[PDB]
Amino acid sequence: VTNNIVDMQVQDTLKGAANMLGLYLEEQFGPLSLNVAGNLVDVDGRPIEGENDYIDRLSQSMNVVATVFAKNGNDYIRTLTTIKDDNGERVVGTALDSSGDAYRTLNAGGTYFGEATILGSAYMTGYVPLLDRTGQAIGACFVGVSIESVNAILN
Ligand code: NA
Repeated sequence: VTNNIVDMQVQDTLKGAANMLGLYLEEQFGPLSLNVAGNLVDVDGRPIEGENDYIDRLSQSMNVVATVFAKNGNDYIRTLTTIKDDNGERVVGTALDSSGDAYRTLNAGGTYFGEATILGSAYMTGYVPLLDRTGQAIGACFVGVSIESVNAILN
């Protein structure tokens, strides 16, 4: 019973947080676009990289990790993220695994909710397309909870 409750809580958290992230970006930046170099920019053409205040707040309040990807070609590059490597640096510049179903789902214009590996470890994830004012996909928003964190709750 409690295990199923925890699983449903994780899923509800991710559904809520994935849509909140899109709303947070709209509040922070307004509509986003890609510049010639393939970087996410606001209406003024100002790049968003390093402006992590809202995504950090979302991560803290919903207890998720979170990422905003830029779409370059069919690839998705982490632009804003709360995921960190062992040295404490945010994993900006890493890419979504091109062999995974989350990548295929996003390139097909869909959303992905399910388990996925990120940089070597397993997470429960939500990946949602990010669109510009014309409806064109310019990236993706992601929220996740590590399987390690889920197992810690269950124990
Ligand atoms: Na994979």
